[PDB]
Amino acid sequence: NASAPFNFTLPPNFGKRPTDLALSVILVFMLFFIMLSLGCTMEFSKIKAHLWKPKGLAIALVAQYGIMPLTAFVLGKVFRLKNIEALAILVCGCSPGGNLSNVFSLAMKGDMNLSIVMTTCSTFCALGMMPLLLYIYSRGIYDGDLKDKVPYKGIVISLVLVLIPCTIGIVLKSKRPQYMRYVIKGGMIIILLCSVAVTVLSAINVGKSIMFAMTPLLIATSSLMPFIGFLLGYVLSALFCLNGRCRRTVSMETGCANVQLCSTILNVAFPPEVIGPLFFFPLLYMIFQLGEGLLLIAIFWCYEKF
Amino acid sequence: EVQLQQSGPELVKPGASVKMSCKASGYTFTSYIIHWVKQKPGQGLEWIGYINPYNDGTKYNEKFKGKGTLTSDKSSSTAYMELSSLTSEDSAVYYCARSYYDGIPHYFDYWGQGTTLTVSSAKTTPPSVYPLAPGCGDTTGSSVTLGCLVKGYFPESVTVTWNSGSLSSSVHTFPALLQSGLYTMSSSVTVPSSTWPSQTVTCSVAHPASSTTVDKKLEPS
Amino acid sequence: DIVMTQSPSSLAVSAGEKVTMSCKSSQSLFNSRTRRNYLAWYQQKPGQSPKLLIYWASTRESGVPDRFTGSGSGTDFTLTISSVQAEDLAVYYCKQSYYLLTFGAGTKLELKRADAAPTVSIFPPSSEQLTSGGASVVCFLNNFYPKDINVKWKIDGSERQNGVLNSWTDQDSKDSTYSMSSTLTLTKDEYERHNSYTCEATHKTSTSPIVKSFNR
Repeated sequence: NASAPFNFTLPPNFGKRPTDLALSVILVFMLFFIMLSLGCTMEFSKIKAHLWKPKGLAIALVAQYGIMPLTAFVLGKVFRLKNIEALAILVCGCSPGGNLSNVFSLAMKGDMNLSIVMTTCSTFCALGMMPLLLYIYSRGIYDGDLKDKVPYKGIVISLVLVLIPCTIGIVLKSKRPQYMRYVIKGGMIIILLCSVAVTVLSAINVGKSIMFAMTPLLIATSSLMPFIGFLLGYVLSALFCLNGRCRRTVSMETGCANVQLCSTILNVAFPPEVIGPLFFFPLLYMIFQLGEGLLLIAIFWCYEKF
Repeated sequence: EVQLQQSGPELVKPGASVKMSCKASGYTFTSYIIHWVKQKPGQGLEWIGYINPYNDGTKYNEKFKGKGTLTSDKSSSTAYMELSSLTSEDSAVYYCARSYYDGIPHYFDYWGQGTTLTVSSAKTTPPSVYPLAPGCGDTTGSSVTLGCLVKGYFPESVTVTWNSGSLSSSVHTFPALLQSGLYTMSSSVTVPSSTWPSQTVTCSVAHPASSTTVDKKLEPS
Repeated sequence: DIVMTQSPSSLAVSAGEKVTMSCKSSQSLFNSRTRRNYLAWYQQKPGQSPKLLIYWASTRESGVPDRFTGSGSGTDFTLTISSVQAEDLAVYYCKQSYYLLTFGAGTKLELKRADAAPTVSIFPPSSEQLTSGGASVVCFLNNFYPKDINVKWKIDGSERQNGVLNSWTDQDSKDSTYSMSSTLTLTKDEYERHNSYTCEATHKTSTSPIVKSFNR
């Protein structure tokens, strides 16, 4: 069909919509509140204990940056994907773990201090050494340098906005732990309005509902990526003979990945008109990995009942 | 459809900086990249590099690192190419081409009309046409050839015609190639020997680049 | 890097003949992830910008005639015209874009003819030209088909071949044959002491070369 750009187009106002800015700022505030509530239920003792024993940190790093980009490259090679799709899936695989991974860790409730130290060290290591692995694994795709286009200020900004609420919660619990129920109720209400806000988003913010015309095989690989990540994390944890507490948290931290940086790099590298439904692909990937997370939540609770 | 518009012919001194303009307004200018191809006369195509107007990303060929410089203007939908380092052999024809770019440029579907660049000392000079005439003891024959050689003209704008000759029949316009900075061309016309004395033949040269249209008639020795 | 090599680089065919050019590239420029076989065939008529014909080495651009077919994989590629006509005479490059954008040497298409009948001509410099400060003797060869032709200048049985310039015509559409010219330039006070000025041209139409002498 020769080489033509997709008919998918974005509204001119979408670049600086006040509604989009309001959604971004309320999402940032929401992440701040949920991170504060999440770091409330941790203490520095286990943080220091897990930092002194970096075996879990080492296994998480070797799973996230050693095999995950390799399996992303292999999956792109075997499914005969296009250059843009292969680059997108490779960047998604190379991404470090996100904060929603820590939210699912709270849902599973296993070794939260290890989870937070894992995610902060993963983000730091990503910042340090993601462009080199991206250049190594992107031979034949995007001959451009791309080193100066991966976000750097965004990474440190996210790291600070994650660390500060956690430290605030830890120091609040350590020094004066008498206002627990109020902040937990605030967590419940922030979660409720988060459900309301995500419903509002999915209703009146997506637009151009043509994601179903997206290629089924890229849907299949976006489906398989979180599942294979979860399975690889679980087995790699199992064969290194640690305690049973860390299995689920390390496996599901390895499986989950961030998608904001992938969207930013795809948007800055290519025009919106060139990219078709792959622009909405990160949203689909995040939604489906959340679905897998909920499925494993249900499986874990069903197992623990029996 | 869309067409690629070039700046036009350019004449430049050996030491200077020349900028080429390529314009295309038939589509979304940011959706495609613009390449530049250098073609020496009769030496085939040669790649230079491409620019991506969306992010102003440029890639250069190995030899064009020193002189290659590509800039783009989203507002004007134009791509600019600058050399800033010129030599006598640098003169060639440059094309700007459009190619779709996902991760690798696919193919140059559309091309511009081309830009001809000449590097020399300029200093336009008028030609000095000189007639050609045999008769140095040769027996000649049934038919003989004639011509009018020209010397010392700088610009390519030159045209020779034979109003009193054989017209479009048995006429060959030999192209000129540079030598010593002033290239020369030649023309040939065939006239039967029997009818040659009966009517005279005159060669007229047209030089639109200057105000010289000198005409002269060849005389046998 | 990748270098593109074309074997024929020059051929002459009639209306019914097929050309079947081939350029072997350097290595297997086939993408395993996407079975596209990156390659593009361009046609450049004289005095015109190149025009795309085949992309992916298998798919022809819309608007081209059905006679242009391109088939190939790995390193070997071939473009066939079959029923070639008079407007298909151009230069083709089979550009590749697998790793770096490199163009081929190019092939030239001509029209066949039975034989050639070259005609020689010797022209002494004009009398007024000597007074200008130099001397210039010019000879041109007309109506010869083969391109491979050599001309040499003999002076008193000696060969110099210094300061000689050759110009070829562009195979006018009137006839398949084309002409060539040779020029010799020298300054004044350096023309009359030796005379001679013997011109010889070697052509494939006859084993014995044709030679023309000059006097005074």
